[PDB]
Amino acid sequence: EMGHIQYDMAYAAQPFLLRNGANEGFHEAVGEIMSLSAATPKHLKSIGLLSPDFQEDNETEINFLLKQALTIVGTLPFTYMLEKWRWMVFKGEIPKDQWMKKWWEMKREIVGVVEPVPHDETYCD
Amino acid sequence: QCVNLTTRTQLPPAYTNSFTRGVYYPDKVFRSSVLHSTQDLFLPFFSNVTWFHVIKRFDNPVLPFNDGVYFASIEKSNIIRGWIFGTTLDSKTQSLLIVNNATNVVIKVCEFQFCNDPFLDMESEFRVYSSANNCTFEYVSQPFLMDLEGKQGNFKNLREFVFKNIDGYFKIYSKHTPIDLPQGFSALEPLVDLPIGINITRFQTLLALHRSSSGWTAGAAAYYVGYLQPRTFLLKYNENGTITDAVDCALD
Amino acid sequence: STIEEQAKTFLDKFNHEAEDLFYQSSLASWNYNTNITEENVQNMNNAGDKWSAFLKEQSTLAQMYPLQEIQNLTVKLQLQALQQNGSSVLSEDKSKRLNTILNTMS
Amino acid sequence: KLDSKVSGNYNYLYRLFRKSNLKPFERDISTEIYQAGNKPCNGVAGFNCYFPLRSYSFRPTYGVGHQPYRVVVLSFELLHAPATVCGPKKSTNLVKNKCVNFNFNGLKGTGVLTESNKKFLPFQQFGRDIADTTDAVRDPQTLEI
Repeated sequence: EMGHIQYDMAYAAQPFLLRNGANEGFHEAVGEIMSLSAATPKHLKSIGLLSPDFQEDNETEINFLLKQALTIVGTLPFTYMLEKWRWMVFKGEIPKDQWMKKWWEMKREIVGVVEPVPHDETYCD
Repeated sequence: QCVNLTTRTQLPPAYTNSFTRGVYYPDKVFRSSVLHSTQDLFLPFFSNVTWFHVIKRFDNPVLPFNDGVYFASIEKSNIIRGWIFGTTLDSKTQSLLIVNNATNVVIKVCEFQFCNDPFLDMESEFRVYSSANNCTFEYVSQPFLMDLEGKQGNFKNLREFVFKNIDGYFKIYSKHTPIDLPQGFSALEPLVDLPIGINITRFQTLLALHRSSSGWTAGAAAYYVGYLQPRTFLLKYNENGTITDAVDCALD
Repeated sequence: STIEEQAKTFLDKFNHEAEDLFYQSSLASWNYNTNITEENVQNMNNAGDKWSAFLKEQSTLAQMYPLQEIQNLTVKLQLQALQQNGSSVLSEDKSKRLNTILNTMS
Repeated sequence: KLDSKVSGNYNYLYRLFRKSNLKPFERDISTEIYQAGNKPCNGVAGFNCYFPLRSYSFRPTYGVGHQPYRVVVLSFELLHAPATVCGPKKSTNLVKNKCVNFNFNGLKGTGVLTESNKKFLPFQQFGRDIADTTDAVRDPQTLEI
């Protein structure tokens, strides 16, 4: 949250429609890179939130790299899956009966998820 | 504004003389009990000064300015107030307006458009000009109070002003003494220095009248207009520091 | 004399005029999530259409600017941004159908 | 405190546009509408002809870069007139019966200050000597010699 505000100070001399990120998604992506460096065990020894004697072996870092890959790394084909659903329905590619037919077929392709309940054409996932 | 007084009558310019007076302090540095030789702009003694008498008789000529003049005023009903200055006396050049509205003496350098015979008309409304633009110098002097009521009789006071120009500087010398031609010696102390620096080739004497154009009259007053020359004098000082006598070299 | 000198005078008019109207409605919008009141929710109707009226009156003038003769990079991006009209490219009854369906989705 | 106003202060304007680079010590007041191009404009605000003066928006809640700051500067120059407004830099204590060194506005020297019964002018500066010496001085703060 302080990664947003420290970026927000520097472009204040620019005109107003050019006050943004570098793209439209840089504004919420600027804070997590310095938030990852604040979650390191080396930075917390200097500011003193941890113990001064802390043992970090090779199985300590397995718990850190798995938890950071849950909401960041592991959602990347899940972000890719409904966006390829988003571009291909607006080009006139599929008819009305192919609307949910393309849905679970692609879901067992990219992320490898088969839905346990079969769905009708009266439901929208 | 533009239409002047047509009821005026002018006198021929007869000439009078001045004897013992016209001596001022040349320097700001005080000196005591010496005899000092200075070189400044002075008046040679036993010269010819033009007589003026204002009583429907009015004396207001048009006189040029070259090196230096004096104004020695003697008053009763306070007719002569101030003087206007300038080169061509219009809005094409700068003009020095020194006039009193009987609150404070108003010194402004602006461009005013003068008429032929300006006058000062208690005082109700003062307008000597059609328009004013491009002002330069403003000054606030000491306030004074007086009476505009007309009196005719003997003259109980003297009024002194020195208008001189050395390198653009204008210094006002004034001495107020009580008593047609009074005598004695006078020492005029400096008061107001004006760092204006404009070219003034001509002056005119303002006259105040009391009681549209028919009913204005005036009392009895007189003034003197002299000429000056860069003459070398001597000085005299007592223990108090007042000048009793000055000696002109080239006379006798 | 050129289109590049005409484009800088319109957008520098647009710069300080949009600093006043963006800060005015976001001062109550910062008080919107701060305080849930009856007084500030009708200020969302009062100051919320001040952003909506300002963007289409500056898109009333500026769509006749060509993008072909513009030399400088900055101005072009700023102008594409100004030009894309969004939901105002429809007719009357098609745009008011689009305005009432987004209130039902939220 | 005395500058900004709640719900706007519309009194001040700034001129954003000028056709050339200005000279120093030059003030221009203009009601003339700025022409930005080849299309002429008669003084109405038209297409690509715009009004040059732009408004200020005042609010105390901005922060340090967007607050107004009132700026007055002093201009010093040399002309034919002598120097007018000079400086006080505090003064020391006046002592008596000691040979001192003189620091004044127009007077330098040495001497011992005693009392003087002489008649003085309020205008004057320093008195002189036949012996060509400065024997008196006028104190400007309290009038005595």
